[PDB]
Amino acid sequence: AVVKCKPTSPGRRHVVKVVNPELHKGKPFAPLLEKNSKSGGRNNNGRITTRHIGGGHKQAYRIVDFKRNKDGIPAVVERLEYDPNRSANIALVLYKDGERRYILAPKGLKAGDQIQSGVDAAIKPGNTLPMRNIPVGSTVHNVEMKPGKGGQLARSAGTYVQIVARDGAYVTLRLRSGEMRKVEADCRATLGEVGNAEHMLRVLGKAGAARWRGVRPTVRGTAMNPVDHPHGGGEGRNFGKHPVTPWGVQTKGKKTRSNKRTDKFIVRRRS
Amino acid sequence: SRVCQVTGKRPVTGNNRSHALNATKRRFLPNLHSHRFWVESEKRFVTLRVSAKGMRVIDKKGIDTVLAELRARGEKY
Amino acid sequence: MRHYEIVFMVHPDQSEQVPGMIERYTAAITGAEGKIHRLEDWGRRQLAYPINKLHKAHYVLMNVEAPQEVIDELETTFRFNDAVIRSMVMRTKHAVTEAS
Amino acid sequence: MQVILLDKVANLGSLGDQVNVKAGYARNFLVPQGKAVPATKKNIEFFEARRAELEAKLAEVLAAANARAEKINALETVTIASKAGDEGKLFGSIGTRDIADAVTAAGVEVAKSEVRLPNGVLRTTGEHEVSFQVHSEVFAKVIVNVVAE
RNA sequence: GUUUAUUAAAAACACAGCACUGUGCAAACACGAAAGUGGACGUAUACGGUGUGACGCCUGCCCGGUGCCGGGAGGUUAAU
Repeated sequence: AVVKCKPTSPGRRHVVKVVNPELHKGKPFAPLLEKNSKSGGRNNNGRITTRHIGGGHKQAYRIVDFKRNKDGIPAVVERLEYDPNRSANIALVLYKDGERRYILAPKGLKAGDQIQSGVDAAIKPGNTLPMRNIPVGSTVHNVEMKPGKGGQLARSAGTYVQIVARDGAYVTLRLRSGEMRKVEADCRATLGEVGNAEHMLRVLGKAGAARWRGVRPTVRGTAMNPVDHPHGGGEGRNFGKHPVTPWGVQTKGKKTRSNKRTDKFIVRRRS
Repeated sequence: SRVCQVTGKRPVTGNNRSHALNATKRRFLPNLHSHRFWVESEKRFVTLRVSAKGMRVIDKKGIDTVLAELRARGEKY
Repeated sequence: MRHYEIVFMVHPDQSEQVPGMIERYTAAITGAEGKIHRLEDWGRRQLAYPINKLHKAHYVLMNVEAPQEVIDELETTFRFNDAVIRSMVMRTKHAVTEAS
Repeated sequence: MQVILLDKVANLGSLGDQVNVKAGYARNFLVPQGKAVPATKKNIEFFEARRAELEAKLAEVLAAANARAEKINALETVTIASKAGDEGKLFGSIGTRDIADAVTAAGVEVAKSEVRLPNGVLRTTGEHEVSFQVHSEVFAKVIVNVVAE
């Protein structure tokens, strides 16, 4: 559940821990782990590109099966594991033929539930099927952008996409932010909402939960120098300017969405 | 690099002269495009990154003459 | 087991496929160990208001004694199907007979 | 363009015209498909005696051979008996591959690229009309009978 | 906790929390003439930027100027 900690020391007062008692306490399945080397926000040139990340505890990459290429095969969910690179939990699933795979764990999933995949999959949550046998109006997740891609949409904790319209070979979806967009009907999706919906309720308590996760402290623009930031300067807390990025681009309202290739797919913008 | 295969065009340098005649060095780039040509002498596809003036030259000449010039200059086709 | 009075409407070109659905539903009834009471197909007739257009839908009454797990599965096969539009299940009230 | 034409183009081609067209239509459609040859002072001499006198009638009898290839299958019907769902809702949508294989195994030996589907990927189980592009003018009227199993 | 190594350890910086803004993935943004990377083998309960800085009570008015967004009726408008 969501347990608020007692203020035994300065720092544990605001710690609110999301403790899932159904998670497996043990080592994960070893042939599905590979290395995940840290970068710290640096490209091949060695200069920093995505700032204010770095440090923290190590992690290994779990190979989560996205495509669900097996069709017409029953699947028994073995156990639930905590993936450190995600916001929701993952599920180790033992298939019928003996192959163990990591999948995304939905909301209504416990140890012992049976799922499947293919076009003959049912409407029970946890099944992966293309968008031509799904009834229009239900809740799906793990939505592919292109047929055979693997899945791009609705994979964080609690994120779900509701099917709105079905125009021939097109499926018009309402996304989580509220942007109506058309995708291919041949793309696959997994039914139900993504589990661990209480993950937003963790408020992390202290600076250390930001530090060992990989979130570096952010320096404000007023505290910086005029050579370091377009803001700053002055003899005591002077702002006097418009809010911009450190590279001269205006922020707090600026539409930078400009690719002109996927504007046909977008129906209604975010409001 | 940005070298045309047929005509041999390469980017040069010039001045960006404004209304106040401010000399600012910039680069003139050719209109290069990677087009896939059907060759009847070879009966196949040849991908060439050529200029559009070179495309007009190939529209004038035969494609076998252009491939013969590329063979004479030692270019890969 | 409880008496469940099922009424459902079917679209016409899929109402041509109604007797196979009746055979599947009575196979589920035979799996429920209950006896069927009303095999009266009411038939294709005129609707009173536009319900997902191309009017004159197909009425079917079932009225079978069944347990709760079988009627939950048979309701999920109703709600998850494009053929069954407006099914409903009613009370027992000592299930009934001719002159509908 | 001075490009001389070879095929019977349904808009401007009448077997030997010198109609001015754009370079993008000639370089990308006419040349790679063998529809036309760019004529600059030697291909005119090639078309003058060697092509228009003999090879035009060869193209005409190859069009007649394509008409005979259409006339191979006198039945003009395909009964697909693939696995289907419960009371409609077919298991897999049949594209041009299985239709081309079923026509090639018994009937017309035309390739997959000439097969056209007017009614989509044919999700509805029943009678369907499928036309073939064996010729630019004469079309096929194949009656495909999708049968549920 | 950190800071002006070598005159300033602080009310300065930073901090979990809160709000605004942008972004539907070949995302925004950044390094890089470009390829290619970071972001991220993450994807709207996520990421980036900005402002403030636990917690309780809260955050009232104004679109005149400037900044941002939308609409193109009308005027003006270079290159061809």
